[PDB]
Amino acid sequence: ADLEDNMETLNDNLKVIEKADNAAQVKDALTKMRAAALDAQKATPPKLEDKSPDSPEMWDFRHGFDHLVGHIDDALKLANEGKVKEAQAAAEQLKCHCNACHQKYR
Ligand code: HEC
Ligand SMILES: [Ca+2]
Ligand SMILES: [Fe+3]
Repeated sequence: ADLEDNMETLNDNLKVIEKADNAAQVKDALTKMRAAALDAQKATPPKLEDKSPDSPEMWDFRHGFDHLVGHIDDALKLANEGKVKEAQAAAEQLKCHCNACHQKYR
């Protein structure tokens, strides 16, 4: 529901994907990461809570989720075709995009 909830949904299911035994389990966690990322996209981070919603930082925030969802969708294609290792490495690519948004706005 709130930005913290979604942030932990991303964090949790990253672990699920790391520990998964097949690609369908990976696809499961990713689908939950997809929904958590779009929810997060709608929130206003406390760091930016004093900024215009039309401000360059507010669009940067939202566009980081666009890029994160784009990674998830490309990991899903792999996951849906049974390549568990490829899809798990796909998800590991996400981490640098997590961290990059954190540096600015966490
Ligand atoms: C901005 C475009 C983000 C991206 C992409 C990701 N995260 Fe994030 N995260 C972001 C903010 C602005 C915050 C602070 C929220 C607040 O209420 O102060 C966070 C915080 C987290 C946390 C822990 C903090 C908490 O409230 O529990 C975690 C565990 C976390 N974020 C995880 C995470 C992961 C794994 C991501 C990549 C899949 C990721 N985040 C992306 C902003 C953004
Ligand atoms: Ca793509
Ligand atoms: Fe990228």
